[PDB]
Amino acid sequence: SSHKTFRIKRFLAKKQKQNRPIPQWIRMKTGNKIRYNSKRRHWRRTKLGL
Amino acid sequence: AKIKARDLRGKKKEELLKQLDDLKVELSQLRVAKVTGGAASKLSKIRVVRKSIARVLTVINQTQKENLRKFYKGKKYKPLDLRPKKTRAMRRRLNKHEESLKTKKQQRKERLYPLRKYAVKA
Amino acid sequence: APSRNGMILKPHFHKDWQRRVATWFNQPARKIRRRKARQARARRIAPRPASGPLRPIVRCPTVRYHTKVRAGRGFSLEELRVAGIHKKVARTIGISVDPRRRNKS
Amino acid sequence: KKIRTSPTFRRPKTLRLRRQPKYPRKSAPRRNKLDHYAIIKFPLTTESAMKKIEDNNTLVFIVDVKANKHQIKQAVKKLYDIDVAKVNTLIRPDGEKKAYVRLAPDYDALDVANKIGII
Amino acid sequence: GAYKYIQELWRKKQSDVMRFLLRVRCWQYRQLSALHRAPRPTRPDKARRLGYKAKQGYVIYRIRVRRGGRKRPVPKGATYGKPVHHGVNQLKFARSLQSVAEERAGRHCGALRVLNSYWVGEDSTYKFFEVILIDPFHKAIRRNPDTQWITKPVHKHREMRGLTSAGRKSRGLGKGHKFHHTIGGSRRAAWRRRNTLQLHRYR
Amino acid sequence: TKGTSSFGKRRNKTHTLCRRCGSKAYHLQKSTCGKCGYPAKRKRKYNWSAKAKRRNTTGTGRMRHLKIVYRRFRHGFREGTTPKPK
RNA sequence: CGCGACCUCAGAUCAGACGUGGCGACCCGCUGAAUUUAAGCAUAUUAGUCAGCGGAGGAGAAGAAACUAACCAGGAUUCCCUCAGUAACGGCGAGUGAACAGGGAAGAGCCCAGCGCCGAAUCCCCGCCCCGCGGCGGGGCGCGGGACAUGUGGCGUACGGAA
Ligand SMILES: [Mg+2]
Ligand SMILES: [Mg+2]
Ligand SMILES: [Mg+2]
Ligand SMILES: [Mg+2]
Ligand SMILES: [Mg+2]
Ligand SMILES: [Mg+2]
Ligand SMILES: [Mg+2]
Ligand SMILES: [Mg+2]
Ligand SMILES: [Mg+2]
Ligand SMILES: [Mg+2]
Ligand SMILES: [Mg+2]
Ligand SMILES: [Mg+2]
Ligand SMILES: [Mg+2]
Ligand SMILES: [Mg+2]
Ligand SMILES: [Mg+2]
Ligand SMILES: [Zn+2]
Repeated sequence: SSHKTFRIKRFLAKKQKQNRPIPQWIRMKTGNKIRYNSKRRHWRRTKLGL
Repeated sequence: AKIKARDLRGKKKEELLKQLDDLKVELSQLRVAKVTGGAASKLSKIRVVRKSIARVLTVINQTQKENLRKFYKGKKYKPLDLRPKKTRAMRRRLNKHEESLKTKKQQRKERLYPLRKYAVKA
Repeated sequence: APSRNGMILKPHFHKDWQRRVATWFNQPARKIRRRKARQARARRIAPRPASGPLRPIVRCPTVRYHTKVRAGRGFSLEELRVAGIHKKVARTIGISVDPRRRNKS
Repeated sequence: KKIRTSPTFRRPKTLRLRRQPKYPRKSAPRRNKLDHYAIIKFPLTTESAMKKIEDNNTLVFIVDVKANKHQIKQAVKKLYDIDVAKVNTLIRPDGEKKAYVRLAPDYDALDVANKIGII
Repeated sequence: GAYKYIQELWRKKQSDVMRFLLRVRCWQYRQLSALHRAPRPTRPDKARRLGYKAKQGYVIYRIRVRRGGRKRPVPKGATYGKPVHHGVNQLKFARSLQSVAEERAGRHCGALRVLNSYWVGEDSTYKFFEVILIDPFHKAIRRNPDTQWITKPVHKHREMRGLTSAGRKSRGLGKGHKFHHTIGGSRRAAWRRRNTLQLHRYR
Repeated sequence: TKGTSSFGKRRNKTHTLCRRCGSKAYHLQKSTCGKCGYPAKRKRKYNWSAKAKRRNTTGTGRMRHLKIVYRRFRHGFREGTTPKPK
């Protein structure tokens, strides 16, 4: 909204850093059962009703 | 190459600060090498430098808190960091003497009429 | 709807009794715990009798029973005075003392 | 020989003492966990940041978010012994602070970038 | 001693001297706040019989509680349901006003511990009680073996759990053929033993 | 016009992120939470929502003090002792 | 035209301490309905129940008779069985509903005020010496302070007590 506060901008920065795919070196682990992220958030589907 | 703890137990405080400052310089140089890429031989030493900083600060904190409790050991009012912290009610218990304080009447009862040792059927 | 010659029953199951069912699966373990506490008490008082102090001769009230002889709460103070034992010495010896009991006989 | 001048009765200014404590509440003062090394994390090797350094006599640094412009100025002056014209800060949408440290024109920016390692 | 003379002097409340004293003290206590610390007991014989020992650490408060029953906290009329409960005016709060005074004193000072309380006066609109309060942490109580049961954490908020003499009378507990509730721990425990079904293993 | 044209003019917010429970419940007009009751000194909980209780009981978060309380209990609450060095 | 004592009430970032809140399965003090049943329903019932509020503990509460009984009398409290679905309550309708005694588990007794006798003989804090000082304790040295006669401590509490 270009008039953010520090708490809202810090929350959105953590959401940006969470919206990040799984690196390829995860899948070569031994006890891995994780295929994809299943939390890939898009800016149209989940709209963060803060 | 290793910065252990036994060799840091007996050092002077200003030399510990100088070694800490040298480790901070090396930590900043390894961060610059991480951003500029460098090599994996420089990427792997940042953990060793961070744990060495942790060991130096740990030994400094050990020595200063044992010096402070040696200073306040003997006084009646010691600081709250030096006071023992078990739990809330266990700090709010008695004095280990107040639990053993008996009245004069109860001491007279326990003195004049003690619990006797006995057996039957003989 | 009662039908064809039964008892005119009154079951007391109209409250929320299933929340307050007291199941008794604890009780053999409770017998084990009482046995262990009794053996620990008997090992604690090592020359003393394991049951406890001496209980007096006591006859039942309420003319239904009227002939049975029980164990009492304690020996009375007139009994201790005739027997010659002080009431604060009898408790140390192992004699049950209660100050409430009368002695009309 | 004393009369109430004003009809109101205000509470009289009584003497009150100061904190002269018998024991300190904490044994040691808290150490500075905002040191000059810990306040400056790393510089940027962005081509835009290097164009900024080569053109506008600045240095780009990534700083902890709890820092002042005076803290970044004295931090750069303490670490690399270089004087600072000004410190110009923003906060990225990643949580970190970005500091454009405009240097004094008597010292070069490309030379001190070669000293700190970036090129 | 003088305490028996003071005892029957506080008994003879209907005489002119004690009516004058109750009038003056009732005025003086009504013209103060709702809860205030008294520095010395107005009624020392009753304070001593309830447990006030004039030493360091035993504190007393004086407290005003409004007089009358309890009106049901509902809207205008509006007790929805069967006509048993629609009356809101003439219903009585089951716990005593002296225990309400102890309750408010302990609520204002949860750090102190309520011992007991007594009566110092009444108006048409207020009652006046004096509540004995004890320090858990003062050394004169803490080192005294007679009164160091108070310092134990079992006796926290007797004014709330109904363990004092004013709240104990409202519980309906006692020995004999006239109570028959609280014949276990309390009314709750009696109700629980009388309405739990004992389904055994072998039945 | 009570449907889509009424959803269209929804601009300003009523609840924001609280600062004791961190959920979007802090009402901007009443200055209260309604999930924990922030201007009240006590935590809002009720016994008609056992599910909302077990959303945040004590076994939910980090327990960063209570787990070392449990460990110091099973160790014996000893203080200032050191094991025998080599 | 004030000073010095007492009493009531203030101000302190005064020296030293306590409480706030959480969990809440068990416990205590309150408050407290309506579904349902009565083949309707209104007392009753659900029900001192759900919901609501406060309070702790490892258990809580109760507890050593202003008791039960009417007998050749028993003797704190708590819990199990039985009394007993009984006495009793109830549009005596639906339904509700104990207790004594008895058999067990456990068993533990006591302290105050008052009445009085002892020169306040009592208690709290600060300075110094000795002990370990990581649930700040013991002895002594202080016309060092304070609380306290508007009553602290010892004897002593209904089983009697004191000289
Ligand atoms: Mg959209
Ligand atoms: Mg037995
Ligand atoms: Mg009805
Ligand atoms: Mg009790
Ligand atoms: Mg009454
Ligand atoms: Mg609480
Ligand atoms: Mg019906
Ligand atoms: Mg029907
Ligand atoms: Mg409830
Ligand atoms: Mg208890
Ligand atoms: Mg009694
Ligand atoms: Mg009985
Ligand atoms: Mg009933
Ligand atoms: Mg006396
Ligand atoms: Mg005495
Ligand atoms: Zn909240």
